[PDB]
Amino acid sequence: SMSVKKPKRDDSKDLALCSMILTEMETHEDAWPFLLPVNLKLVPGYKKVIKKPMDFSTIREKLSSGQYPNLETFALDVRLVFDNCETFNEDDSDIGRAGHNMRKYFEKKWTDTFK
Ligand SMILES: CC(=O)NCCc1ccccc1
Repeated sequence: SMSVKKPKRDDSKDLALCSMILTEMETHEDAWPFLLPVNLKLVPGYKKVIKKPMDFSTIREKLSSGQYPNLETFALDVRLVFDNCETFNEDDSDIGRAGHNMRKYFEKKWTDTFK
């Protein structure tokens, strides 16, 4: 409340640490379905079904241009990539498996880096 503040968690390194995590996901061998936006002209039903498309290159752009107010907004966009993947792809597909693998990879890096 007014003039009563919890101790301040140090967030000064967050931008650099998120960039590092993003780099590791970009270089994962299973990253290939997620490196660029899905082509909305060539993929049947993707535009109508997937309300908020997201991919690693778009995250990298937003991160580099100060469009994430904080580390949670960044994690939300990473998770959106894999939530979109699950919605549109069968679990028993190369891309479906890639999504599950990358989500697991991300959440471990997330925990170890910030929690
Ligand atoms: C990342 C992602 O979901 N890409 C599209 C999956 C896809 C499925 C079927 C045909 C073409 C494309």
